[PDB]
Amino acid sequence: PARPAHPLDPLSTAEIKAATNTVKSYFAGKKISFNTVTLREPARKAYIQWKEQGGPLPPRLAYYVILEAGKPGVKEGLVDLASLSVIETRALETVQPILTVEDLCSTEEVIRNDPAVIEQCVLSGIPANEMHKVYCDPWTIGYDERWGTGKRLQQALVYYRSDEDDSQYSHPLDFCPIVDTEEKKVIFIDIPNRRRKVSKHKHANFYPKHMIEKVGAMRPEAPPINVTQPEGVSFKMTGNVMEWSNFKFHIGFNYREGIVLSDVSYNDHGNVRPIFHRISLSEMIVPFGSPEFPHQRKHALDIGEYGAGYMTNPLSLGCDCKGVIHYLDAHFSDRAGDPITVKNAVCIHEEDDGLLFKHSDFRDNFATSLVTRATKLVVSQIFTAANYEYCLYWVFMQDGAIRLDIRLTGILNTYILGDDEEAGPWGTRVYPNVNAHNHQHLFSLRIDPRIDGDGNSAAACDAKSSPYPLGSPENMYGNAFYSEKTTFKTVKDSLTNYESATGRSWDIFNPNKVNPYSGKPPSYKLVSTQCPPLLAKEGSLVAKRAPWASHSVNVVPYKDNRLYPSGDHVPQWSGDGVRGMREWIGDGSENIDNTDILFFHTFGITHFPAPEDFPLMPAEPITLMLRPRHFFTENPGLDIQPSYAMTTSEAKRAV
Amino acid sequence: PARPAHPLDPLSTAEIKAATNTVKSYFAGKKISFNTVTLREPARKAYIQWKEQGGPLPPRLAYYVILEAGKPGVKEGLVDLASLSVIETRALETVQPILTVEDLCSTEEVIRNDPAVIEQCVLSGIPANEMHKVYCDPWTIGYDERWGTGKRLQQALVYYRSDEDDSQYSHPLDFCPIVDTEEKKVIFIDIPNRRRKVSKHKHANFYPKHMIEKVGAMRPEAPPINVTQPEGVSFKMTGNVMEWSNFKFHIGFNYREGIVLSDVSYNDHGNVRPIFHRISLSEMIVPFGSPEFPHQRKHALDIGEYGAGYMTNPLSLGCDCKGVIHYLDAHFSDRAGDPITVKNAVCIHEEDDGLLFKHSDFRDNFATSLVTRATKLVVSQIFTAANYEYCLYWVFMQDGAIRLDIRLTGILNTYILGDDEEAGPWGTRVYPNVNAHNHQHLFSLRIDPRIDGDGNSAAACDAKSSPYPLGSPENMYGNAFYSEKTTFKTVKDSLTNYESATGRSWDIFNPNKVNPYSGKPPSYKLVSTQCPPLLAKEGSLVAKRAPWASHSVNVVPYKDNRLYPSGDHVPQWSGDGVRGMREWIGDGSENIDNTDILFFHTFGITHFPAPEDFPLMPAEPITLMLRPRHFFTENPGLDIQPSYAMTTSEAKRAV
Ligand SMILES: [Cu+2]
Ligand SMILES: [Cu+2]
Repeated sequence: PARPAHPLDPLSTAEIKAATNTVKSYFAGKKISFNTVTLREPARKAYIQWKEQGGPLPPRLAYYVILEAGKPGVKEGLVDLASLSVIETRALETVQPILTVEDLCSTEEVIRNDPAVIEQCVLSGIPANEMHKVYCDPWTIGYDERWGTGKRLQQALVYYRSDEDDSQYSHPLDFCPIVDTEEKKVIFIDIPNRRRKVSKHKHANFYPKHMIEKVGAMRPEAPPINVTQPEGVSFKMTGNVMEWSNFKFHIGFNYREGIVLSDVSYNDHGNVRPIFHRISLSEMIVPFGSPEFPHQRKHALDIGEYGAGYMTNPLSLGCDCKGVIHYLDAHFSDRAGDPITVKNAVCIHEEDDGLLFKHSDFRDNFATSLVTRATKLVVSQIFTAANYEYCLYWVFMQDGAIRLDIRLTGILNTYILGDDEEAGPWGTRVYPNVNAHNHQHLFSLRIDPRIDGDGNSAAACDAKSSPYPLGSPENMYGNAFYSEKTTFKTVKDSLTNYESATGRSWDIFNPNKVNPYSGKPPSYKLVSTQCPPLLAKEGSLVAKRAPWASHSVNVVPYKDNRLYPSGDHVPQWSGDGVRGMREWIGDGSENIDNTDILFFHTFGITHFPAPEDFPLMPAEPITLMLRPRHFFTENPGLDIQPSYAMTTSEAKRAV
Repeated sequence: PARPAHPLDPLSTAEIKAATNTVKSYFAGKKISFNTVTLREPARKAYIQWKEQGGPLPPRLAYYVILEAGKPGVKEGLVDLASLSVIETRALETVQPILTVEDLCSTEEVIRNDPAVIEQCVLSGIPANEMHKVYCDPWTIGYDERWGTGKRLQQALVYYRSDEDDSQYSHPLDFCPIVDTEEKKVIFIDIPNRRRKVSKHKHANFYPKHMIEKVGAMRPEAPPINVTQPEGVSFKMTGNVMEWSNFKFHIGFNYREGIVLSDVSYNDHGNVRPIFHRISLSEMIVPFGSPEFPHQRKHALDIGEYGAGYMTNPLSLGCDCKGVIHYLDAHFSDRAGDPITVKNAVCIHEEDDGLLFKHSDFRDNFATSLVTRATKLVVSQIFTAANYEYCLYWVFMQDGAIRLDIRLTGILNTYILGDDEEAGPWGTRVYPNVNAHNHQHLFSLRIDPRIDGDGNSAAACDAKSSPYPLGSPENMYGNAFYSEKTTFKTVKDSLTNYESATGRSWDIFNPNKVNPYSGKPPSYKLVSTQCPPLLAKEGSLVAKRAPWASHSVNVVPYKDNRLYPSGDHVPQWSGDGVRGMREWIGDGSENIDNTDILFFHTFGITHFPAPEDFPLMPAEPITLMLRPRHFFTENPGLDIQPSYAMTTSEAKRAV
């Protein structure tokens, strides 16, 4: 296959086909299916040597995961695309892989045709001949101690639609079928002691026709707000390489993490300085808070169990991206080994972002004034996880900061509620017979830094009052306060949480350099306040399967392929064993001071449903920022043309 | 004077003149000057009775504060505009009032002509004949135990400009002159033991001409991003009354708080429901963290000591407000009693605000999809406090939420640093010989609620794991968690801080009503995470003068005229005495459950300067939100026309 323009470019449709042909040949005579075919990124050192030391172009490699009929677990390996050959291979019989759309799409039909399920629907008030009205969201079983990884399983959250255009979530059923993904059959059904028959209320719908019927009618179409860029955009893309306002980086994408930003640098007036080698979301977990069976199985690790790439929405229609947009397509492999494409998976564009800075002199009644507007570069994707939608926006700003904005929307996860049943403290009755369980949305931001070069460290920064008392010579009026910086020496030191008591922030810096003015090392500071503590207790399935979620920050030594904190194959893992973040942390004694490190940050929200979130939920914002502190010697955006500028002398001159 | 169209409208230029003529006559033969002439808002009950019970139009009243030559303190009172007469008056001899632009503008010239100051400049390396190059930011003295309120004082932070177009902040001097505001003379100069002569480095400038000289040249003008509304805006204003996306409220404005939003309601499909009777910023404090003399005097309470109204920038030029804007002018009185106008003090406009909500069905590859874009209504002002600029944005959203966004910009407060001097832990060397001291920016949001009517309460909501252990029948898998709501019964109960350990939020609700679905009282939830603890210690000048800053939340009984938490006349108050928030809290035993309450919220940031903030600082964001929870029975924006919408049946039909 033809080599890509960039070593970090995702596998092309041709490379994917070449890789699968190679694997099929290697396993000739075997009945195999493809689960994953993706780029195996080049080693960090090899990439940097190629990029800055005239080193050789790294080998183009493809990582694959396959299933073989009648064989337990999976088989994984690497294909050297240049020589069209398998160079690495191994069987993992006790693990289960990410669930693809194809793996999930057949589950609904299997439960509809299962006698045991049909009987439960009849028992629930739905005639056996109306099974076409029964729907279900196919979920990873998460983890069920009754089967471990012995069988590839899915659990089905069952719903009912009186009409195909209904939003089924107002009508969940009370039972949960367990499906054998391979054999495509229901092997068990969890049935509650308390039986709740299907709700007889109207469905809570949200399309215009439904609303016109529910409320008087729709609001009149509002006056349009048009945004146009007659002279084009200021950003320039060369393949997947982006160049904008001094920032330069590679926009990658894969089936799991979705958008992956690499080789991020900033051109500081000719001095191209590295910032991050790689940044992305490496994992997620949405732990629900109802202790009742079988709701403990609701703690989906969406990224590792379904894939932010696989679940991504084509942004073309919908009008998700307003303005002059630039799109990127994503390419994956289907079960048969054929390339599949999701068009407009990533949208890129620039928008006005308010004021960058401003200052006026009161001396001449603000006649002396300088105002510069801000513009931001947005790289976005939106993926759907059954009922929820996650809108991800990677934002680059003209002050050199990088921000990650997430907007949660879609529909609340719902379970049935008896007329007399109290949604108790575990959930909210958002509609008659509808219980929306409490849950958290936690994400694992993975940062591979290269702050102004190689050799980095991390630290926690806490604001604190001077220890000297009020009235002492050292703090006479008791107003003294400073920033206590605690640099992490070993992995154990980094396991820290956000603390409101100190307005804690974290620094990722280069101890080998110093700011000529402040005398502090150049750094990028993580300013993140939406850092919920993990509510599930220690030893819980949730805490064990997402060891990274226990702390807001985890810093470990860099190692190639240390990407996914909950392990490479997440579905059905019990959480027992040294893998993922648990393995990287080890005994916690490894050095992370002035070396190659990986910074994993846990952030998110805790959601206690309210009627306002139903039947469709208004977007809920989540944001974190990485800003330069002591990185530059002065405001880096001062050479940007001001929107307005009047000097004191120019003001006098205007008589 | 002619009566206003609305009882809450600010005083017109005519009412102001009528009020001052009345006061001048009352004090005939006395040499008085006007400090404040503003609207004395009608009693809460009277206003509500007028608005909803056909009650009489409240009396149009004007509150005034005057100074009399040779008399200590001030005189304040009320003028009944209808009868053009003083109906209330009293002398406050031991207090000092807010500092007006006129009070402040003469200070610079007095220090330039003071022999003692001139000598200090010469001693500092500046020739006596170059005093026109010496500048100073006139500050309230804050509080100096050497004079108390016995004399009206100002302190001058001295700077030097080699050229009038320079930004003086790179060149502060080491001494601090104390000025008698009335006598217009320097009565003392604080001189440090360590002498630092003026910096000989170039000034750190930021205008284009300066940048062209500092760096190669300016960046090319970037491609324009145009925003237009060909069919107009969707909001409708009738005087100061705003109507937008079901929201209805009065946009007021005064010399102190700046923007004041009143009588806020939401039209819930014909049912006009009250939300807030009044919301605004009632006070601020920017406490600096250097314990060294005389830096303890740097803890300006900008709102109460200068006025967010008095300091507001005309938004006309500058291009601060992009798009189709609607402006409001502000009117105050000058020292002579004549109305003064600041045009375009408040700008109003609507903007796109991303997605309001979205959901697609994976079953037909997202063909079934509904997308609705969000639009926000922004009411903004920008005021200048000497070196800093505060950009305030009150934002109304289509999900019924109200947000307050603040962007800090302008220039860092700076003090001189010796070549050999360590900015120590109290500040940062952001430029040669420049020390930018640590400081916090704290604000007091004042909320007078009327959540779905009269009779309100407040509570803290903390996320917590179930108390039952992992493995118990009640929490078998240890994932259970709930929201612990603690309703405040007495004032003392409300004194609470944000807690990251529980992701604490606060509810302002109506215990007299219940949501038909959830069974919870209707409420608006305060979601605020930028809540720094007050770093100054108990008993410090800072803590004593801003008793409200000690807690993130303070809830006290409503009383007419309980507006300013640090007292009505803030300058030079020692912090000793029962006034403001200290008086309202009392012994903390008063009831605040199901009654008329006032909710004061302290939020802001802690600032540790870095070179990136100099010589001009990039905007730093601060935000808090008030969102409806259990207020509505479903997403209130569902009747808004979707940007895109395709039904499952419509998707099938498209073959
Ligand atoms: Cu949620
Ligand atoms: Cu600041």
